[PDB]
Amino acid sequence: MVRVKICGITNLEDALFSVESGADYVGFVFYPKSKRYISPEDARRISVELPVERVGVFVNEEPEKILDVASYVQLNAVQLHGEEPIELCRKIAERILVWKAVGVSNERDMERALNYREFPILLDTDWSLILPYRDRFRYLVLSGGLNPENVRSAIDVVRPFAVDVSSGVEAFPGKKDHDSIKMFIKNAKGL
Repeated sequence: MVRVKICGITNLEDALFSVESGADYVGFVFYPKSKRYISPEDARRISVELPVERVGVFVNEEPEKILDVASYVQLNAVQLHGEEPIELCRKIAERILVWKAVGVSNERDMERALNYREFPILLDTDWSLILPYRDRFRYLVLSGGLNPENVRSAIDVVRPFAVDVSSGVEAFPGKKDHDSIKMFIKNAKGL
């Protein structure tokens, strides 16, 4: 059993379609320098219309901001994507479900990740080296260069709680290819 998260949603059309297609999480990117950036108000319009988990992605943002946005956009989860200190994440977790994203390129990054084992971990990737640690993480989420063609391969090796994607299903930045979302989820969950 594998959940699918569609990140970088900028319009309702895409959001709703992701839901119809079987997506379990939809993610809004609250990072200004991201081509998939979306404002809180714009997101709120979308988020509120969704019956599935809504996730906000933040990169090195201070907690007071994160909480405010979460409250306003009516987010369900928050994905901390920077170098946020453990105490910082716990203060946020006291108010809302948080996933910590950790960059992964080699083995030392995995140990760095274990320091946040208490929170759902989203590995930002080679699946090869995750193996000797796989059974240490609560709810591992896999991300990075995934697409319809390679998901099956990724899943079979790591067998993660959920799979994450963004550009793997785009027509161009910010806009999702409806046919690609269908194919991605289809392959991913094994239909």
